[PDB]
Amino acid sequence: YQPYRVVVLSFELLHAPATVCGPKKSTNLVKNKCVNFNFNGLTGTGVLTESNKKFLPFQQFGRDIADTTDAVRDPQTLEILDITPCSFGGVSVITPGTNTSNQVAVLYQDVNCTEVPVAIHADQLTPTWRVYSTGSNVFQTRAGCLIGAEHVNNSYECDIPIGAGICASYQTSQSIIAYTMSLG
Amino acid sequence: EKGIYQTSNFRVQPTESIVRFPNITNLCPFGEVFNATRFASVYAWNRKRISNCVADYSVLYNSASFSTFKCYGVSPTKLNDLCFTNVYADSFVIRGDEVRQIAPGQTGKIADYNYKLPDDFTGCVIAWNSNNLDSKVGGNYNYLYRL
Amino acid sequence: VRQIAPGQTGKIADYNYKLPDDFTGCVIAWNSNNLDSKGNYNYLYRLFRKSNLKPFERDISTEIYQAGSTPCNGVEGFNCYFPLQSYGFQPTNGVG
Amino acid sequence: AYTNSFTRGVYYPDKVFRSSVLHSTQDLFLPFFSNVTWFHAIHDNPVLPFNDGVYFASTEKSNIIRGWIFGTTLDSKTQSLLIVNNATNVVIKVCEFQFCNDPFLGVVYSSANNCTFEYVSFKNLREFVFKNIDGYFKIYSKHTPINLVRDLPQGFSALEPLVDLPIGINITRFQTLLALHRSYLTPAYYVGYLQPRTFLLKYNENGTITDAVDCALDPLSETKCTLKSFTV
Amino acid sequence: GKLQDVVNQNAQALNTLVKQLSSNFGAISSVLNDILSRLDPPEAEVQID
Ligand SMILES: *[C@@H]1O[C@H](CO)[C@@H](O[C@@H]2O[C@H](CO)[C@@H](O)[C@H](O)[C@H]2NC(C)=O)[C@H](O)[C@H]1NC(C)=O
Ligand SMILES: *[C@@H]1O[C@H](CO)[C@@H](O[C@@H]2O[C@H](CO)[C@@H](O)[C@H](O)[C@H]2NC(C)=O)[C@H](O)[C@H]1NC(C)=O
Ligand SMILES: *[C@@H]1O[C@H](CO)[C@@H](O)[C@H](O)[C@H]1NC(C)=O
Ligand SMILES: *[C@@H]1O[C@H](CO)[C@@H](O)[C@H](O)[C@H]1NC(C)=O
Ligand SMILES: *[C@@H]1O[C@H](CO)[C@@H](O)[C@H](O)[C@H]1NC(C)=O
Ligand SMILES: *[C@@H]1O[C@H](CO)[C@@H](O)[C@H](O)[C@H]1NC(C)=O
Ligand SMILES: *[C@@H]1O[C@H](CO)[C@@H](O)[C@H](O)[C@H]1NC(C)=O
Repeated sequence: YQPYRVVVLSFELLHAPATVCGPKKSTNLVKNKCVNFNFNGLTGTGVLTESNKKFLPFQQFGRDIADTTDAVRDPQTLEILDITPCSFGGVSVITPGTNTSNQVAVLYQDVNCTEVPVAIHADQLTPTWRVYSTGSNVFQTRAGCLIGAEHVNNSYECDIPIGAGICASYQTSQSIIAYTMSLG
Repeated sequence: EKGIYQTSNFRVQPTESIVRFPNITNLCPFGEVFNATRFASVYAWNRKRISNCVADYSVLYNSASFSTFKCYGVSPTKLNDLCFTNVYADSFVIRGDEVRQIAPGQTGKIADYNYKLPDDFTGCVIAWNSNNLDSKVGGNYNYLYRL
Repeated sequence: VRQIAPGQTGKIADYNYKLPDDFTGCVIAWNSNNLDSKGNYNYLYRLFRKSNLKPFERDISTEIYQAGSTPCNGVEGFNCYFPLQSYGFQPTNGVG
Repeated sequence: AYTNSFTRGVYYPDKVFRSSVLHSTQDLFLPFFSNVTWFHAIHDNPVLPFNDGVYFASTEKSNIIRGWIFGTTLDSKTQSLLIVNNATNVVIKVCEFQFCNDPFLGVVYSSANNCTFEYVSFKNLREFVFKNIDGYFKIYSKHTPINLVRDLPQGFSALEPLVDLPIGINITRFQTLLALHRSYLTPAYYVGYLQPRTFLLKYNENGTITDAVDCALDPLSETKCTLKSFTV
Repeated sequence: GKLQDVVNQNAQALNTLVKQLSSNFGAISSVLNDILSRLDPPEAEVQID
């Protein structure tokens, strides 16, 4: 037999611009590493980096010739960041044939080679796969980075081509080498 | 056989998940409908039309103040990510036992005669008690229900 | 009975009984007003859960529901609730 | 009472930065070399239609024209829009207004009934584009200093966005608002119209639209539009 | 001109291939996430296909 203090709400979604809803949170931006981002609705995945472009003050993001997003404006500090993809490539296996031996060398294309143990999941791989991420046999070429072969200073004919003047063969006990090819 | 074979691909995986959004400025005026001076009776419940603001529902849900909170079609953790064109707000004065009929499908003294939630609902109810300051000594004949 | 289809949302399909998105079978439903109305209160269903159910998985617990920040231990106080709510079935209701 | 445009009414269609790129878009534009009605108020405020968008430009010198009425029926039954400059603030109001058949504001007149919301924020050629798509009202503008004889110039300059509004009215007609001295209550501006065209814009090294090509003006410009270049 | 045409033809073909990612082919959008954060899974698998 005591008074109450009631408040009752109800919503509508008749087809119109929605002018009322709740707050959308934020985190703090991190640069120079591969993240998933959400800049005001625009989603993606890449590496954020301080830029040189100057937008016009009403423009929110930039595009290139094939219409991909490659620059964005942060909506709190109004600066311009770059977008660059997280690195990818192919994995190629160099073998001398299984009628002869069983040791191989692995080429990782376009890596810079210090990123190899972390681009592959070398902590999560087999211990027989972890040999080909780190070692003494690490060689950086224009075609990528070659791990598992010995960079000699001779020159022979090409046996298994790699690219940009580099070949690889199985002679020398026996091992897998990597050399600049000779023309004659 | 002897050669070089392309067996797989690699890709560096993302580590974090950032979100960037503009500053939160234009709040909704809930102080006008939760800290008002005086209220109105049952049959003459006042309506408020709330539009064009950001509404913080977590401070209403976590208030340490009410006695009633129930709703249908929404949960109190979904309310911060779902949008509407218009939100209405009603508030009035009722008694102790006159509260449980405020739901879809009930009858009472004032449910089917003054104030009915229709066949389905979306919004939520919030109620507490008013004997702390809204009942003077010597009787209170200042708010008027329907018979 | 709308929510006993694959890929549904609500409270039956989210907290009580979840069908997988690849389902192979039949769903059979019929009106049973003449045996379940007296309103009966032995027909119970959950209201809150920490997350949604996996397909074909049960949950039987009356551990009470915390939603704010107070670690409520067996107390149905402010912002701490009991999951199981019951229907009310009588011929005073319309179909639905 | 008629003149043409020569290159006039090009705006930035979206908020995307592009540098040193020719880009082809399809949107509502005012066509090149087209007749605009000229309203010189010498002795002039009729009710013009709002078909799908309106161009507006004024060669003023002394702050006469202030704003616009929009809406459909003007009868304070359905909703209408209002824009007024009170020499310090740009007031935008969406209500059921009391409407004179010759309405103005003298050098003073407003209304309020049952309504939604409000928003508040001769070297003078001010250009405007009003557009009403999918529940949003859009306004683009630019001003530039001219001294030609009377009319619109021949140069090229693009119209930046000003404000977007979430209003949601069916808009059918509109008319202007001037400032005049005598309050005679009785109970130099141009108007174009937008068509669904296809243009070819040229962004320079800083993101500014520097030139455009109307891809249906003549057979030479359709060659520039398929080759995606400004030279053939 | 015979060597310039081989470079222009290969760049035209790679440009068309990347610009074909902005077409929706009958779906509601051309973005994978806006199909996913708008529809429920049993009929977001016909807009992805
Ligand atoms: C959004 O709000 C933040 C929080 O205040 C603003 O950040 C500050 O801006 C001032 C400029 O007036 C700087 O001096 C401060 O260093 C900023 N940081 C803090 C922690 O105060 C930010 O400018 C706002 N962004 C807008 C309005 O676009
Ligand atoms: C109604 O008004 C009271 C103040 O009389 C508000 O209570 C305070 O809210 C602030 C907001 O941060 C808290 O910091 C205080 O702890 C609250 N209590 C006191 C005693 O000051 C209350 O939030 C208002 N309710 C609304 C606006 O819905
Ligand atoms: C290589 O393959 C041939 C094919 O039959 C086989 O006879 C021979 O044993 C293999 N091994 C050698 C030559 O070491
Ligand atoms: C590869 O690593 C070297 C070592 O510092 C660095 O100088 C160079 O910029 C890197 N090249 C890249 C990232 O392309
Ligand atoms: C190959 O020659 C280069 C040339 O300076 C030398 O630096 C390198 O040590 C040589 N590699 C050897 C000896 O393995
Ligand atoms: C446009 O103006 C020209 C010259 O004033 C006139 O000849 C023509 O009839 C007008 N109307 C159209 C539709 O071209
Ligand atoms: C473009 O930007 C450059 C560099 O800031 C500036 O020098 C130039 O004035 C700008 N405008 C042009 C080229 O119209």
